[PDB]
Amino acid sequence: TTALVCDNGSGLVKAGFAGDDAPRAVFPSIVGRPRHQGVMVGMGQKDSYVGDEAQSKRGILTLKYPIEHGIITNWDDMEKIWHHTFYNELRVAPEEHPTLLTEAPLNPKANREKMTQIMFETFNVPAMYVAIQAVLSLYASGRTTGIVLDSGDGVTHNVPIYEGYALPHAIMRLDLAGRDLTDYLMKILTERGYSFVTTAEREIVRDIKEKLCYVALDFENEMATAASSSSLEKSYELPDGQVITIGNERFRCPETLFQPSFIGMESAGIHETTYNSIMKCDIDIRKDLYANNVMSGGTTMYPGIADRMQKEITALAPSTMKIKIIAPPERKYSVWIGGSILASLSTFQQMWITKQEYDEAGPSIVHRKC
Amino acid sequence: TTALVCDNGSGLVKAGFAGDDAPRAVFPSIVGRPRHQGVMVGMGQKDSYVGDEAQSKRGILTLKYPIEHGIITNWDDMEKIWHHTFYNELRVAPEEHPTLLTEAPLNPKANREKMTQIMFETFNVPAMYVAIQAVLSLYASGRTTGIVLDSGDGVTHNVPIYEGYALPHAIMRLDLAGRDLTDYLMKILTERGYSFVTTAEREIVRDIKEKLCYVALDFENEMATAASSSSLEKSYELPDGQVITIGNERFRCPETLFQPSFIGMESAGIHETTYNSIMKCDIDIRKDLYANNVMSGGTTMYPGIADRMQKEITALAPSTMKIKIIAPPERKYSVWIGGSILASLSTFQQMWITKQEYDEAGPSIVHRKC
Amino acid sequence: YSEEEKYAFVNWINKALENDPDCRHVIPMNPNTDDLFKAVGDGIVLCKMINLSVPDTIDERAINKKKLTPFIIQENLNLALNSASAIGCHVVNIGAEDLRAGKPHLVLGLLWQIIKIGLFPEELLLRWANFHLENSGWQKINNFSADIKDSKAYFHLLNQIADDLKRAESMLQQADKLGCRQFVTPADVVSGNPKLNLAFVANLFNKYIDWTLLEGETREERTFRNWMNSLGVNPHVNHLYADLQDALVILQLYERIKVPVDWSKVNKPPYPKLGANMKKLENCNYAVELGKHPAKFSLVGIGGQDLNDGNQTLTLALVWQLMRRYTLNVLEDLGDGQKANDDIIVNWVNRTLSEAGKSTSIQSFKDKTISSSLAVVDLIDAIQPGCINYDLVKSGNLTEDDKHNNAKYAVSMARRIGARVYALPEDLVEVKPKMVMTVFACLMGRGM
Ligand SMILES: Nc1ncnc2c1ncn2[C@@H]1O[C@H](COP(=O)(O)OP(=O)(O)O)[C@@H](O)[C@H]1O
Ligand SMILES: Nc1ncnc2c1ncn2[C@@H]1O[C@H](COP(=O)(O)OP(=O)(O)O)[C@@H](O)[C@H]1O
Ligand SMILES: [Mg+2]
Ligand SMILES: [Mg+2]
Repeated sequence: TTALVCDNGSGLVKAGFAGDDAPRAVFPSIVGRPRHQGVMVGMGQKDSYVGDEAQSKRGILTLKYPIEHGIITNWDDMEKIWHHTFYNELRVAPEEHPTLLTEAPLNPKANREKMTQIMFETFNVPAMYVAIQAVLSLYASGRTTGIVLDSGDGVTHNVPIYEGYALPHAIMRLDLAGRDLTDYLMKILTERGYSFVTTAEREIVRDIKEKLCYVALDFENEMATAASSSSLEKSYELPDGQVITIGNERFRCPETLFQPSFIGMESAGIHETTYNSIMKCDIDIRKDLYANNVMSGGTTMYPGIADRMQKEITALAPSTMKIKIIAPPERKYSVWIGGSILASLSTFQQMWITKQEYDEAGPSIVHRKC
Repeated sequence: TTALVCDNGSGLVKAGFAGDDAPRAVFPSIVGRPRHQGVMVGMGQKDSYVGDEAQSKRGILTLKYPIEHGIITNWDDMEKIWHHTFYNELRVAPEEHPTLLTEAPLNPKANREKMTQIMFETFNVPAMYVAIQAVLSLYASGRTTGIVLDSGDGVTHNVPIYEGYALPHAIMRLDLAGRDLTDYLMKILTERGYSFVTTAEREIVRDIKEKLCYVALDFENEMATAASSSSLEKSYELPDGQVITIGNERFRCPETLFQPSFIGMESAGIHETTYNSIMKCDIDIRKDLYANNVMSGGTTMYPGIADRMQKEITALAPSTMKIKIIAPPERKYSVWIGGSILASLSTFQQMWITKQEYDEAGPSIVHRKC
Repeated sequence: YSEEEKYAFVNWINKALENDPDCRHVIPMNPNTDDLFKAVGDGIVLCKMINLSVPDTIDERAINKKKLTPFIIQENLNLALNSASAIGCHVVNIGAEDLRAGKPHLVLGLLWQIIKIGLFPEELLLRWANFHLENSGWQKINNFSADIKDSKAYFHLLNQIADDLKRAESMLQQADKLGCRQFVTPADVVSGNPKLNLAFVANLFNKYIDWTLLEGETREERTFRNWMNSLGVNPHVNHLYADLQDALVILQLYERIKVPVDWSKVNKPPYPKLGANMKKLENCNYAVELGKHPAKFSLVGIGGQDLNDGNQTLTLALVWQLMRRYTLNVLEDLGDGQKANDDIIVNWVNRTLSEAGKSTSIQSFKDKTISSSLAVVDLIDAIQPGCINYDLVKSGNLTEDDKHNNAKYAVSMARRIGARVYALPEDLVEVKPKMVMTVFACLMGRGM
């Protein structure tokens, strides 16, 4: 019939048909369960909440993410999310559609084998495929050469590609992303006396981060600007109607991407990680990688992120190289767009792992076909 | 119709039509193969890169020269290069053109037989001929008396000719040429910390050699000059924008031609080899040989090479002889130019090995007719 | 620097590669565009070449229907280059990685293999090219593609009509006169590719009616003589009362109005010196007999001696009835049967012009809009699209006097297309409903 493209991110689920230009379903990758006594008749009859229903009823629920750092850690809740995706958000029978899934690089091999077994046995898909998220971001952009910086909710990774060849030895991966920035914002919000401690309040801090945070082009004078003047302060309204104000945490939160030591990590920032990934590549392709820095994922949506990456990589390159960062407005769905993109190609229709192949090699067939 | 002249050097391929003043096609004699993982669908099913296209995509390729020291060592890649030169760079059907090939002296006989079999069975050219490169270099100068010093990428050889007669017993051959100077420049570039190790980086060092190296008129004075002052220092920019600087290595590289002991060889320099070739000739013709020292090939293009050869041979001559060095600006194509001159002579049209002769005597006919 | 240098290469490649019918979907259609490099680098022409002898092969949309995404457009280059079993690229040195972008030397010479294995109205202007092939006596080549299949008959007839790069001059010698040297490469001059030889020889020979008024002729007389000439009688009738005296032209007209003539009773134009007057008298008597009984004409007080003596009243009495009969035949043969009508034929031009869509339309043959030739010139090219020829037409800027020129132009080439118009231009310039109707009827004769 037609292929399905499900980009199971850590924080959000992107799903839809191949050939469309945007995911049909975009919902949080969460499962909610009740935490209070059912004093009202008929309201207590539902034991689990999956999609946006878990987010709207979070005041009486405990929220869990089935994926952390791009690794599926709860498989039964992941199956709840997959059933919700196929049968409630897309409303399709998976037995009729080949399904294209995505994954981060340098991931454990069992994650890819278990999701292959789940699609073939629980959902009985006719065929399936697992693609690297950063490669799909190139499939989204316009390019067969370039280094991709992907930053979603769980993982930040860099993949350099030249003429459709990857350099795996130069692939970088960092377990620092949006969820860690939210947790850091939660910690620094206590300096003003705000406290957020439940899982529901974590979603409130996520909304604050997505609404009032930005990347400073220079952190030291923004710190002085916020220390002297009030012009950087902004207000946010809590669900009970209380109002909070932040004027320094707005850029101190996203600064962790460039200074991971704010959360005790020894690793270098995303700019240095991109530069080191380029310097591991062959010297004859570095000029073309310097001119093609593709940004992808929701964590790359901060205002000023591309300008700061431009300034930092320029500060690291040999000056003669023309540094260019590409940051399309659809950065939030580049991986999904690339998946629907790849799944449409007629040359790809033989690359699917069919169920007949899986019946011979088992779940290990995914390591050979993908 | 029109004969084809193909001078298959170790480093460059020179091809064209008899009667023309310059080769129509001049491309590197290399074959490139992918060295990295393909990740984008149907980008990568190309197995072999050969001409300038193998040089432009060298950042993802392993480069192989099919000819070493004037011997064809890979006959399948050599067939690829001959296919390339006949159809892509010259753009002709070989069944309609007699082909003139070149060869170094004192070469293995099977090399000449194999190229004859290839030209008559793979391309089935109507006729062919294999000529000595130094003889063609004499034709390009219009002379009929003189000793030719040919130095290309793999072989340096001396051939004395008087009144159109060669002296085969005085032919001398040295397996030291431009490629060995490149590898020695790579070896001595590490003294400043510049490391080049891939086959793609060897092309960069070759470019550095062709742009910054020169022959010292007195090696010990240039060494003392570079040891005292930086006035010999010069800079080169790498493809990633790094800038390297060399002073002393500029002339220590080409000095190996006069002092082969730099690369561990026991053989004498090109000046002594030329003098020894003259001293093996009859004493009555040595005066005419001393006045006609013809150089050819790209390795004879270094600044100061003719002044150094003039001074070195003058130091070896009986002083009463008038040493003359002939070093035309077209030195890089003297072999091809002389081959187009020879192939355009009406008297040469009966010297072609025809296919009828080959169909009877086999590949061994080339030893009789050439 | 040079803004262009290789449009001739595009033409040459088109000439040589037209052996495969589908290759022009990648290489240019002979307009000298640059679409060749990118799609040839994908190797699409390699799989196209199978369509040369057998179209039942890899279809253009079966291999590539743009299932190549907007940003990764890698896939098709390998899918089409892997099909190089056809023709075969010797140059086993390149391939898909390099041909993704292409290189000039690489492309030029892989095209050289393509050239090496690639090879193993019009007739109206072509007849003035082939008439000379008859010489003392031989068959005609027509175009240099249909009759000739090898150089044998071609050279044999060239001997009477007098490296391929120099052999093509043998055929281009008749083209040398007007400078038609290029755009017809020697490969297809020798090979005889059809579509190239059709237009080349047609356009080469493209440059290779009496509407006067006499000092004393009425419009009726001029119309009679005009239809005499238009009907194609063998003598060129200049004077009605001077050419019909032998009745030979009248007997010819009888054949044209479908009245049978027994020429064994007709004395041939080579009359013997003795009795020629009697022979002509016999012919006039036979013509009168054929005009009275089988033609059914009212000829009271007319005898053969009247036509022999050229009596104008009785001769006009016959030629106007000839007009009546011929016009009736022209109105009836357009029908399914004996019917003749004006309003079933006047709307035909209005509805057949809707096949192309032009602003001419006429309500009746008495309409004043047909005073200029715009309506007829609009209708005259609708059924024959090869005669558009709006070079000499006038529109809106015409006066009373200049419309005579376009009226004559449309009436003249009506006979070129095949409409047997037997009308004077004045009969079209004026709103004479009895004759413009015949003009339209003749245009409809070739129409349906
Ligand atoms: N405009 C924005 N500003 C800051 N952070 C954002 C913005 N949009 C999304 N994010 C963050 O990016 C993450 C979601 O990005 P996404 O690419 O969907 O990750 P995943 O695919 O792993 O679910 C969340 O942490 C979210 O808070
Ligand atoms: N200007 C130059 N200075 C020094 N070396 C040169 C120069 N130009 C070419 N060369 C060297 O000469 C060789 C060029 O190849 P060539 O002389 O054609 O040998 P072959 O005929 O064996 O291919 C290479 O070793 C190249 O590095
Ligand atoms: Mg994600
Ligand atoms: Mg050489």
